[PDB]
Amino acid sequence: ANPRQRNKQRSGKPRLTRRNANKKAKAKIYGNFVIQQNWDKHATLRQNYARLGLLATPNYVTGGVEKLYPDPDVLDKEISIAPAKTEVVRQ
Amino acid sequence: KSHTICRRCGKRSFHIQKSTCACCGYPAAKTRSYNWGAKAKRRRTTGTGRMSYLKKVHRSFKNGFRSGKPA
Amino acid sequence: MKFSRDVTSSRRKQRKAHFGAPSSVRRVLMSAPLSKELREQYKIRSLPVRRDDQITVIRGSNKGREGKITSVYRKKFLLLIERVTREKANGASAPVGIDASKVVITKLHLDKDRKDLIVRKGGKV
Amino acid sequence: ALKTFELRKQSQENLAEQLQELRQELASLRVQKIAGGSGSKLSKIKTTRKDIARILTVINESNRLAAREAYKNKKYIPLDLRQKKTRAIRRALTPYEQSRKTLKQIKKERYFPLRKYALK
Amino acid sequence: YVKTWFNQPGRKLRRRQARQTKAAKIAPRPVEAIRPAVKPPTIRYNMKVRAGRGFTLEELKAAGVSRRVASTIGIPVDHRRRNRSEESLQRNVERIKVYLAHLIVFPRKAGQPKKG
RNA sequence: UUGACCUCAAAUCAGGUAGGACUACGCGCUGAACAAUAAGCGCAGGAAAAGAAAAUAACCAUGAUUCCCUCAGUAACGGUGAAGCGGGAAAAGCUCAAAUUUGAAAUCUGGCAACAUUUCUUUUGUUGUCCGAGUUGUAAUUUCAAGAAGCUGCUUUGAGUGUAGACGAUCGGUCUAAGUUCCUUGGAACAGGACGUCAGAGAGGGUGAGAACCCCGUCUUUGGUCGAUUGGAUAUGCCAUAUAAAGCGCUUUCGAAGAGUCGAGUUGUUUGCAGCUCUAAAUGGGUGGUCAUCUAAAGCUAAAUAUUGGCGAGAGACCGAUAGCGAACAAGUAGAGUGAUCGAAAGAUGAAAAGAACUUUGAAAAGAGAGUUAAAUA
RNA sequence: UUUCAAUGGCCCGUCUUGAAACACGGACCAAGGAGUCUAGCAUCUAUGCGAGUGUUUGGGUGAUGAAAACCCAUCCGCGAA
RNA sequence: AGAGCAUAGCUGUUGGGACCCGAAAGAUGGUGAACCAUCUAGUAGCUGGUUC
RNA sequence: GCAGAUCUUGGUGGAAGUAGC
RNA sequence: AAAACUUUCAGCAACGGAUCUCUUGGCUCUCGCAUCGAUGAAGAACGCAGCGAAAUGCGAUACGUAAUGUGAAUUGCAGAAGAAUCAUCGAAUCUUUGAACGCACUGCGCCUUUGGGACCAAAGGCAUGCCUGUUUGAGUGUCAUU
Ligand SMILES: [Zn+2]
Repeated sequence: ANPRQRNKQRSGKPRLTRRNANKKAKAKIYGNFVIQQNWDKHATLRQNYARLGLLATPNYVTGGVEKLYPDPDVLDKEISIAPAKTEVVRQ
Repeated sequence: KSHTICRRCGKRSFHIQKSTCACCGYPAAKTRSYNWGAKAKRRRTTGTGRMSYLKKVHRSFKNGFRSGKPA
Repeated sequence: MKFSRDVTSSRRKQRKAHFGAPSSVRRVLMSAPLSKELREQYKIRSLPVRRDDQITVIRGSNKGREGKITSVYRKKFLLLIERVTREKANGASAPVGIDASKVVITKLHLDKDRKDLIVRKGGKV
Repeated sequence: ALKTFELRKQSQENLAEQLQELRQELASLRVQKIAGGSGSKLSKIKTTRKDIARILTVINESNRLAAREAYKNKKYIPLDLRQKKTRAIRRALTPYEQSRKTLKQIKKERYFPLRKYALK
Repeated sequence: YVKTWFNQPGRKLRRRQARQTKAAKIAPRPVEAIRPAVKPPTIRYNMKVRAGRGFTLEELKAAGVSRRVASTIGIPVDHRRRNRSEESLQRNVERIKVYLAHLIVFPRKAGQPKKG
């Protein structure tokens, strides 16, 4: 359509192509080597944080979390830590 | 006769008595790009020439405008 | 089925690629099979055509008749075979063209580059 | 058809010398081609033009490498020795000076930087 | 002037992909920072509880976290909110305390000059 | 006088930077029809603008901005036409002016010298010295969320330079399964029957008709492998100018806060904004309901958002040569117009050119024999 | 099918006018060519649920197109008074 | 001793370029009274046409 | 989904071997 | 009444380019990314091929060179046999013009340097505004100053 687009379509120069489209592939993990090693490359970050014993969001989920299977006087007090529910958190 | 060749635009529209080109508003710096002449822009824009330089920066952006010699 | 978004599945775009390809891309589009005993000798399936390669035509009016490749006519995807000709009006020979995917390569022209190509694709002489 | 790797293995005055006579048969091929030439000569002139380009490329590139060596680690250099990326890049804030931080912000990021925390 | 929502499935996937690169950059820490519990400022919703912007300075000091470090372990600060009711101080201090219960803090190497 | 300091100039004095182009998105000025509308003009970016309350609200109060949904076609106005609320996306906070470092301008550009450093002999720095800038105020310090200063007793710390590996990001090469077996029609088998094979590959295209198995690919690849170029972390070597610098705490000592601005009368523009006339204050000033909230006249700032342009990419219940672009082609091309501008028509021999030798008639043009072809009813 | 024989039948469309008269438009053939797309409202019918009702702003998710499908958190709209 | 809400269709109606074609425009900005380009899908009770 | 719109585009006749040159 | 002429129908040949089939084109939506110019951009003109009609490509290093690859073709011919009307691409080259830059706009110069074989030629630069700095001088300065 445009003149600039059309003169290089008729010309003999090759088009400055870029095979960049990798749909559906997630961002590979860098940073903490422990979680990278235990990071499933196919699962979503909400699934992988849960599988790894980490909270993706400490704040309320604004939606409907997946159901894969049919699942069956204090200001001075301190919360005595939280035991790790997974080995990887213990790592 | 009332128009000669314009040295900047190259189209025979250079008034003698007015000493001004109508096709491109010679000899002023900023050219005559009037919006309502839409068809006039698509006649007189980038890509109607060669863009010999701009076709070099487009290619050189891929590798990051690098320079030097290969090892 | 294609799954990459790097590949395309367009009759318009794939034909644009086929007939808009330059020679260094046309040299792979013009490949040829290898004879069964030679195919297993080098353990490779198909190799690009090359001048002075002994081949046998398998399809067309010139089926069976063997020869070599005098010159590969890349700009129309043809192979020129010696003695596989046609009688023009003036008695001369206008050699017909055969596409590279019809003939079969019987004896390769062993260049130094071809040998590296064979061993590059997990092969051997 | 000469090759460039052996052309770069000599000094300057002979390349200028080898350029000058190569110009000579170029017109001789030109004056013979306008008075009647053959197909072999019609490519020899093409080869001659390409080879004088090879000579010119070799001598010019040695000239530039002479300047870079001469002007290596010099504060200022001629406008053609410098970079040519984009006018915008050459007028940009350098990586170093865009990294500049006030001593207030240096103390902030030293005592209270970001951490690597995690939740269970 | 008309707008079309054809990029609605495109924009949602772009947002999900934008969350995954954030998770990649900051592995152990959650993709979202903690927010406090506050009440909407209207007679219509005042009995509700929702999220706030950040924890006020009385919410940090009472919980036992300085205001400077709070910005670093992911607890956000709101200098504008204040505590007028103690139940608002209570619902957000315990919100901090439960967060610091599950908070693993990675040590950082520190410069140790030979002299002092 | 000398000579300082101030101004005034010049120089091919060194180092620079501005212009024009694009304009889909963006920020301004300005504008008539038929409406911050086209236009006109001005200025930019990969986004622009906006932005950490002189903001709401009357609540159990919320808490930078931006976009989306609702609030809502509602209030108000007189059909025009919102904003809090709420729910989502995203989130990050900050720097100055007003303080005497006064027990020491502690700050900085430029010349020169070496040291380095590189997307890089093309980049970007440091050290040393000299000169300037600067006391009509450059650093540290502090920004109202506070904070300064004295005190206390706990907790803290690099704007270095390598090496090594792991991880990522971008460019490049590379590794990659199986019929062209038999029979029939055809010019051609890619077809029809028969017998098989592969399949993480039966997408698509080519190939002389519909090819998973002849060719390119495709799948494996959400990857092996080899290179380079970088990013944030880890590990560890060396160097640390720390006599230093922070957070929390306690205060018998302190706490600066942006003026031809706000505000008033008045006049234009479209409520704000603009001109003119005047022109302020210090628990003050703005705004809301004697109260609540906020803290203007200085500054920056990511992401969420826009995108009829540019660099590429993937598709489509889209058009199929009077259509779809004005252009499937020599397309803004021929051509028309002094000129600004305007502007078309035009796709298909065949598998292969095998494009019709040759003989003959004709000045030729062409015709008739004749040839090629599956077919010249190509 | 062409033709002939006997009986017949004023040019079509529009507009005009009760009607015509008319005045228009029509040299012929091919192709192109005109209640469409959308927001709002009301009605009738069909379907799902029914004192309820409505997933698609968004989030979760979807390895074989992943712009589809599938799932539900906080509101909200319209009803119910 | 509530009967709606939501989706799809049909017909109707109101806007939107609004079944199609046709009235001098006007305004902005340009070119050498003239002319050009856009705003513009400016305006119609009317005219002609509106397909098995 | 066409027979009309002094409809758009292309093609083609009578007029006509006429006006004529 | 036959011919001629006029008319209908059929055969055949022209004419015309509909229909049908497709299709390196258009349109539409989504997606990724950030990149022009005083280091001369966009645009224009003139050139350039062993021969090009347009058309692209290219700049006196002209349908490009260097470098990295691929490995034998270009193809209407020519043409060489690291070939290639090839790819990649980090090095040089990049005509006259144009914001367009010595004045002018064809010409006319200036300055410096290089040199020729004092003068001339070539090359280099010689556009304005503004910013930081250096040198030079001047003001009717303010002083300073015995
Ligand atoms: Zn001009």
